[PDB]
Amino acid sequence: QPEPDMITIFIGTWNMGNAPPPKKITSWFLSKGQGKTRDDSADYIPHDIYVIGTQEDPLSEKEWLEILKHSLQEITSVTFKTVAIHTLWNIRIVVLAKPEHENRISHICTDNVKTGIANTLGNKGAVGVSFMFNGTSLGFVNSHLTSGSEKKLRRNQNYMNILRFLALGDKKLSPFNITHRFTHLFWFGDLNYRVDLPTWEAETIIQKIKQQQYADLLSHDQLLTERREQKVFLHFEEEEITFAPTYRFERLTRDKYAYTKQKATGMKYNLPSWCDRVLWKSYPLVHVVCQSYGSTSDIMTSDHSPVFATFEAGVTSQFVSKNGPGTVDSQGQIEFLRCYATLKTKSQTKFYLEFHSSCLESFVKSQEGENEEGSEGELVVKFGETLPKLKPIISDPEYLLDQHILISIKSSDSDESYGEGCIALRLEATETQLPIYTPLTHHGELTGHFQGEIKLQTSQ
Ligand SMILES: Fc1ccc(CNC[C@H]2CCCO2)cc1
Repeated sequence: QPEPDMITIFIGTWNMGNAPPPKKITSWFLSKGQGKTRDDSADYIPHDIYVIGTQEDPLSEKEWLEILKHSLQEITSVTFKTVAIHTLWNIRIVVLAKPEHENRISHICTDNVKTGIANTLGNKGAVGVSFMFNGTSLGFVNSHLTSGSEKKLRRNQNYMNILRFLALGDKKLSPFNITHRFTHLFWFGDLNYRVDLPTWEAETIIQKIKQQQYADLLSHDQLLTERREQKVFLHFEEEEITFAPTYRFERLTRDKYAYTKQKATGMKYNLPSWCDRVLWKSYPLVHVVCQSYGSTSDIMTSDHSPVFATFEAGVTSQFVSKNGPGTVDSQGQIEFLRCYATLKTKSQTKFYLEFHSSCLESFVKSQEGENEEGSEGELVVKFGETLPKLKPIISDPEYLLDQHILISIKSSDSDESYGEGCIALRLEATETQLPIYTPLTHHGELTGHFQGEIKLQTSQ
């Protein structure tokens, strides 16, 4: 029975509005409704992994697991195994996998982050799950961010707190936050970003939605504009939106958007918005393709509609050779040549690098670099040909060309990371000096760049 090199992953996000679901929710898991939908000829083909994020979920874990599992069994005639379930308040994540995957899945982690302070602490935040699927690390985050059209900057702050403080994946990757710990990271939820148009335009917006004319609405979507200005979700992807706004509906129909201010809304308007979103970030040159992104039309218990997204994702096998794991393979080496970091910092500490990768027995610390001043005010840290030669555990190019090197640049004075990035070993050539590049971030914001050349020796 061969190991897969690609799996499909279902991501769902649904703010249930504190109401029990209707008796049939299969359209969600089939990616049917509006937007980029799944072909009918695939309806009986199970996804490998289903990740369900809810917000304002009124059900017990047991109640929701029975609904989810019975839904999937009806669609696929497969009884899924529960990988993980984690709930913070009314925010929940469930991961289900085909039974054949049970022994491929290990290192299962869960965590949550509560956002805000005092007044603003007690219902918003995120839950997440991570695990290994054979040689591939997968992370999933369901967040319920701050509500309200005038609170986009709080949502952005909620995002940074979640990526800083959510503790998932390999704890040995100490300089790295969740935006660098996984081959594939999916971040979804009720992100609560709104269409920023004047209140007076509510009926105009409704008109546009009825005509399926979303362009002048998407151009005011706060998540798209904040991303374009690099204020949030830096280096994440989102599929183009081709479905109607998923909030705020009158319950029990989808014919009406309920936008006007009421005591129940704190006297706030809720113009039609794409609150409910799925984004992802995968390591460079790893296969990931969105094959659906849309909303259901027939699940109407909540003031939100469910949102689905599905993905092809590249995965790798748990590689064994006669040498590694348990030793190095001296037919392999990674040389970083003529490298330099460009940093936005004003500090004048010396810096060193750490190289982290599951192709190494343990992380590798460099010598300190040589600081120079850039012509436009920047710090340039030069490493020369001084960098340690990295000794991978396995030299076979079928393994090594699929790996990645995480890089942290750290202050000698504080040992704190000033920037994190990732280099793919999926090179055009071996035994050849080739350019490499990564942006560097810290707490998910841009702090600099790392560039230079690499020379990769494999056993071929
Ligand atoms: F749904 C799931 C999926 C995975 C698991 C954990 N399986 C661990 C692997 C390694 C050791 C033997 O199986 C439980 C439930």
